[PDB]
Amino acid sequence: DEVKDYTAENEKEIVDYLAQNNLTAQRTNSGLYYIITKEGSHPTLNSNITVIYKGYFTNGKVFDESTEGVSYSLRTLIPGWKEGIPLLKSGGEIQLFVPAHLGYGSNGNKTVPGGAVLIFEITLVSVN
Amino acid sequence: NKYDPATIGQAGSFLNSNIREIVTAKSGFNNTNVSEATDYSVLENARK
Amino acid sequence: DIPINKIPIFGFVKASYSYTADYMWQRSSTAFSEYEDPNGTVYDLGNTIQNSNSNTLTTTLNMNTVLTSIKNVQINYTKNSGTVLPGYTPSVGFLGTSKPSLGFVFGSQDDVRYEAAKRGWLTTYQDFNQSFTQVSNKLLKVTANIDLLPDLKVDLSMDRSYSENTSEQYSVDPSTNEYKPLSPYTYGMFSISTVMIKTAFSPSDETQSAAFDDFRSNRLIIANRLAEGHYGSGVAIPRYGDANNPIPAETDPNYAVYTANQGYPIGYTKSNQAVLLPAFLAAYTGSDASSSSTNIFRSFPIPNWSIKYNGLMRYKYFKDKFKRFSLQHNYRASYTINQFRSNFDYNSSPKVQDVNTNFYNEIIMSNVNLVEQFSPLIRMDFELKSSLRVLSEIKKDRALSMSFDNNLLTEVKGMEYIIGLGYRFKDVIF
Repeated sequence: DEVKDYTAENEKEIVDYLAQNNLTAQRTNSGLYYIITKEGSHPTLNSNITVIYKGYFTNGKVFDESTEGVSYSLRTLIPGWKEGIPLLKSGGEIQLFVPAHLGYGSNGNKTVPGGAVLIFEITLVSVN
Repeated sequence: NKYDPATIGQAGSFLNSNIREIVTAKSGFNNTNVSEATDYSVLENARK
Repeated sequence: DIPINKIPIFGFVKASYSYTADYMWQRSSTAFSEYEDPNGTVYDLGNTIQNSNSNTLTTTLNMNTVLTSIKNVQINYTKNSGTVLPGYTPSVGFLGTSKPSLGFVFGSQDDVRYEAAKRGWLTTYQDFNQSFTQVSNKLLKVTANIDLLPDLKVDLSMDRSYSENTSEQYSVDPSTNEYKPLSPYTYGMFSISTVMIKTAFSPSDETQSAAFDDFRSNRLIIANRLAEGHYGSGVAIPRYGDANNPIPAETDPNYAVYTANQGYPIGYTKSNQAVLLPAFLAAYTGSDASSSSTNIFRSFPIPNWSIKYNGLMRYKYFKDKFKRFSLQHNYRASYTINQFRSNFDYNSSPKVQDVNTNFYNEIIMSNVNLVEQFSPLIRMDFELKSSLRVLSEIKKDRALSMSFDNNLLTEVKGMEYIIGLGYRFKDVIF
């Protein structure tokens, strides 16, 4: 096996990005960084959500997007979303700085390399 | 529609988890007037 | 014929190369080439161009002229390929064409889509429903002959088959004339010679099977290896019974799944194809699941053997009432995937777990087949000097079929004992 540790590299890259762009992000104990731009008027682990998210790398290149609302179960998503989405309500906006171990892992997939830091700009439009 | 298997029993689905079982197939519907050969049919060892 | 025999170091190779190429251009009906959309715009939906390849390589590679036992190494390599490109607007000349590329006309299989779109000779219709298609086929048939002992004939065989079809719709961006693939997908078949003789003689009935018990236990080892690959050892691997992933309430939809695989890593349950395909292969090839391959495909075919031993004629049997004695043993095992395909669920979206909480697999299959055949396991063909000929043989076969639709293992086992006696009573008087 060729297991790879990315936690330290991802953390350093995230803090470097948060330094280059003037942003202050709260950090969770799992290594996820989030900024709450706005909230609403809390999705649970078993709850359907609709989002207008946008996802890109540290270089700004977009790997996944949804300009219109897309409905998700939130128990089938990447762990970073699983801990970030329940932080706000309908109409809220959050920015995630998911590390690799909370994203697509040390292997990644097609269009996302292993050990990659993901930035998500998510708007929660409904918690139906 | 509300028969989406991906949303079985979420918030406003017309199906509960009982839909997954042959024995409780009828009880797996949330809507009322459902008949065993009109709205659905069941097979146990269906062959692909 | 590759006259490599000219060099007096490679005078044993008998190589032979065959290349066949096919090209076809087909005019579309004017219903396509002059399509008028409801807005009244006239679109040229283009023609269809096609390609083919039939690469063939045969080598005899006479190993003659401690490893001198090898005599002949026959290698057959066939590779077929083809491309279908719809929406190709330009026409052909009287004597032919080279417009896409000179290589394409002679079956290059090198990409021409992006160049064709850039040159502006793909259709401009933005709802084109025809698909760019590519097919590929590889067949490898290595064969050898060993002569370890003077009266010991050994034949070795290696096979590997791989087919692959790709299909995508497309459009061309009105600006920049850039080729845009749309929903590409793949399907194919794979076969390869394997060896699983290590479990061929373990008892296996309705009450016990050591190989199946190994299959059951290999699931957690494989899941741990896959999870270490995914969660790269920098964090504690999340498990279905831990603090962060508690067993839900009995009314929760996922209570039973969480209970069933309590210590397994989150995206790799007992029912994940990625978990139990390598667990199955490790268990039935006799390999250690801690180091066995977690890959779906195999690169190196494992040789199968056919052994013939006429060596007992020289011990004492010349005048020991035996006028003939031979032993024969053949083994043949294959690992087959009848149909694999790409998975549209394996995408760039944040949704990474399916309804069973398994991670999505890039390549999915419904079944994998392990087939083993001793034909014969042992064949004893001997004739006594009293004209009593005996032809006894034992056949044995296993047909493990793992279904990922129902996660059931279907096992077909067979045994055949054949005894053929021949005698001739001489001069019987009526």
